[PDB]
Amino acid sequence: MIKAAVTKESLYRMNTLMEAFQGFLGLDLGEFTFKVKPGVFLLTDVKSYLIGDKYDDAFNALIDFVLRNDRDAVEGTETDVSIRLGLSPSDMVVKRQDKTFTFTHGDLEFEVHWINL
Repeated sequence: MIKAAVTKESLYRMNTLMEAFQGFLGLDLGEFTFKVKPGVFLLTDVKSYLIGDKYDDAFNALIDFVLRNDRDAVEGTETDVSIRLGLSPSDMVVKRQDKTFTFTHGDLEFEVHWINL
């Protein structure tokens, strides 16, 4: 049901990295949720969903996931993809890797992706 997408130490800075991936997993608008943290950014699809405490145990714990791990240094499944950087065509899609994996924190399970721009 829920599936997250993230970025670590993004070269682009947040700058609304929420709108970069913008639910590249299954969100149209407002359906997406994103937590901004230094060196670790979380974009989740928790529209009508919370773990229990309004972003607790993943949606700011996956932050920890990315924070103890690193891109490539993860047990994941990488795909070559491209994402639009929030803004207009001038802010053209960048070539990035989609590192597919699962973040299992105790209460929830969701297909999370490393969206390293």
